[PDB]
Amino acid sequence: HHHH
Amino acid sequence: AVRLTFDGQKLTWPGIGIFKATTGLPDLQWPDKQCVPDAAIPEGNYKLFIQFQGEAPIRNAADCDLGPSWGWSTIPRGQAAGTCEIYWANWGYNRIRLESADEKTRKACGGKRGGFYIHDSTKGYSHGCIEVEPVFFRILKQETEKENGEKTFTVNVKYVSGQQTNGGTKQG
Repeated sequence: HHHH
Repeated sequence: AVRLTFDGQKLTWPGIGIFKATTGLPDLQWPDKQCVPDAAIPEGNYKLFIQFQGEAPIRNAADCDLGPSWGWSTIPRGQAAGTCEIYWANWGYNRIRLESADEKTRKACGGKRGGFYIHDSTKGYSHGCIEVEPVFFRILKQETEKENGEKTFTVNVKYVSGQQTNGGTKQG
C-alpha cells in the first residue's frame, strides 16, 4: 500500500 | 495500556486530551466510503507501533516511495527535492504505523485496505491514514519518555454519525  | 478512540474528527487519549484528526482524501472523508482506496480508515481496532525508530526508510528515492516500517518514524523532509517536496508534505514529519488488531478489522473491505499510519501533516486530508494535530506527537513523547515499563497503545475507530471525517487539521 503506497500513499502518493 | 492506552486505548485511543477516533470518531472521524477527534482522536481521544483517555484522561489526557482530545486531538483534531482527519481521515481520507478530500472527497472520501465519509464513513460510507471506508472501503474505497485512500478513503476514511475502516472502523475497528488497530495497534499503534510507538517505538521510536528514527528516520523512515526510503524505498525508491526517484519515485519518493517510503518503505513500510512498524514503529514511529520521521519523514526525511530536509532532503526532499522536486516532486518529493510535494509528496512528502502529505506525510508530514512523523508517522506511527497501525496494524489491524482483530480479524473483523482485518477482513473489513475484503481485506483490500492496509498500510495505515497516524501522521502529522497539516493538509486536512490523509491518503487512507489518520492525519493528527502535530501536538499529539509532543504529548506522546512527554507521556512515554519517563515511563520505564510496557507501553501498549491501540486505537478504536468508530464513526457514530455520517459527519465528514475531517477534524480541521488543515493548517490555519
